[PDB]
Amino acid sequence: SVKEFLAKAKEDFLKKWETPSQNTAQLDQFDRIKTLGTGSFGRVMLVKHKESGNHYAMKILDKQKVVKLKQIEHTLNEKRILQAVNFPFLVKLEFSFKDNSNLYMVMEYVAGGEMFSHLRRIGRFSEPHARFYAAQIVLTFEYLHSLDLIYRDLKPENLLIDQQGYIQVTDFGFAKRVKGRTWTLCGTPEYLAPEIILSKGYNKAVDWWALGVLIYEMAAGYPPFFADQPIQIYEKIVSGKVRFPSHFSSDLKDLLRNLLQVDLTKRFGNLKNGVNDIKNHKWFATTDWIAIYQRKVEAPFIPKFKGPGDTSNFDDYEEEEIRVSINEKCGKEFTEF
Amino acid sequence: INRFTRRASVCAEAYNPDRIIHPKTDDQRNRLQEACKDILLFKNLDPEQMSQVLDAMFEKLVKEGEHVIDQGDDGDNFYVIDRGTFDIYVKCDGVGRCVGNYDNRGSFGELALMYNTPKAATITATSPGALWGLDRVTFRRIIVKNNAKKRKMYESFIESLPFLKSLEVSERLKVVDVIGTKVYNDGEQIIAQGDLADSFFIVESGEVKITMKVEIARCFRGQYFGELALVTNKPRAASAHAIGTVKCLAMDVQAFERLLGPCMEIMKRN
Repeated sequence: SVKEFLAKAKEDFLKKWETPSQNTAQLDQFDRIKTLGTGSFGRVMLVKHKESGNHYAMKILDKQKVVKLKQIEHTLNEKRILQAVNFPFLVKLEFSFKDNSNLYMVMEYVAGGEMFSHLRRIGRFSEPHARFYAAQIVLTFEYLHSLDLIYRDLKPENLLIDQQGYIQVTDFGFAKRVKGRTWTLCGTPEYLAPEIILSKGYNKAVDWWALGVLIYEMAAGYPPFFADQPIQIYEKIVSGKVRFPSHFSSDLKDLLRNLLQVDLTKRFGNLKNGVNDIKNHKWFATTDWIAIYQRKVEAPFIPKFKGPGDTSNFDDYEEEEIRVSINEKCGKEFTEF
Repeated sequence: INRFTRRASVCAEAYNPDRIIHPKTDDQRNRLQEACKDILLFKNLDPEQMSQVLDAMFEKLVKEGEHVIDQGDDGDNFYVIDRGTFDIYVKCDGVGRCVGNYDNRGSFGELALMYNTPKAATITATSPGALWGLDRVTFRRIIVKNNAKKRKMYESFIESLPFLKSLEVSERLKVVDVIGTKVYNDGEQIIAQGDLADSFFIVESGEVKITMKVEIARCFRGQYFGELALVTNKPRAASAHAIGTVKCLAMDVQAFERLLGPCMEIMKRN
């Protein structure tokens, strides 16, 4: 029933992929409210739908910066991929449009805040707590990969908690459709797999690596590779030597040496039985994979939701204007957006 | 805590792989190689990648007093000292410090070879000197375009194998990812009769003499040997020896079966 589920899913995907969606709204249709997060490549903004009152998280990219940073293709990847995929644990795209100065992507607003905030505020998650989330990632990666989509930026900052306490994945800037091997060095320094660091070429094995880092950091409260200087972090990653905290259960440690495997002939996810090596693994023995998919399990944690546009669960940022120049920039470069 | 500081995403420039040389003396080349061999991004490079990387490194001359790099600039270059003395300087809150110095050797900026990285220090020539530099995008193209060349297609070596002719494209790329390399000197014994059938081999360059008792097979570029390790675990029937200097690809069959299952199950297919 899983083998067929993906078949229907690959069908639905290929249809939206080839015949895509465009200019489904405009800026003057929403009211800006607060900045919800900013980063290396773009900022997200709470917005309210002027006519229906609905709330949304709107990603804003600046066409000039994207062109300077040599990341045009990544932007087109994100919008194309977002318009075509569909899964319980992916934040859905609702509208996209551009103007003279910016691209815009209006997502579902997930009000529970970043897993990063919550995990740093608590220190660490109990193994069952962490297991609950890890499962959603295992399922989400299975879905993406069967469409030949890799994600490439798994980390607590990119995982949002909804009101049911489940996860939504949010920043697709690095996601790409890869049949063979791809070559861009990108991700988050702590979460980079060896073969990305050394430019060997890669495809889906790097997401599973990343999951090992993620699982480790949820249950321990800090990632497995850390240091003063980035280079030393990479030296540790390429080494692959990992120390486990003493409270890691032996079952957990076993999963993590199999995920955090520098050797591709041994990394879980990349072998004969693919993802089943992980799903059948004993740390996950207590997981009802259909129940997780169907959202029928009690979350170990539910955020406090005070009201439709409430931003309690998000940090506060210096609010910049959304400026739109009377001159159109980089029109040719983004005609496809 | 600054346990609450997010970890920013990072990203080098796009390059889809689907030529100038900077002259330098023999001794400059050895010393330049020397200073690079422990640095992560150079450590594991095959000899020819390395050679391409040294080739690319350009001469930068400095006059006493000149700023080689300035704090917060120069985010894309890596530098090795050939020659001269240098002061290192960091400005803080605050305050401008001399935090150390270089005496005719030293390197800096290797992180810039991965993605843009504003230099953490100003560095000033305190004598007349010379360095070797390396741009990130130059570095990347050399490496990526070289791995692309080794990988599709030396996928081409693999697909010519009768035992493996029925692999799918993606299964074949899994073997491309992990297949190892081995180099042998004239008359080295690659395989001994009687030994474990651990792995099979493809000749990349040079020539291999297969013998038994004397001569059975001669192996040269594109040919495989030891390939029965894929279908039976029984001990080596023959013996392989390197004629002159020989380079082979080499694949552990047990690694092969972790990735793909038994080779025979592949041969069965229709």
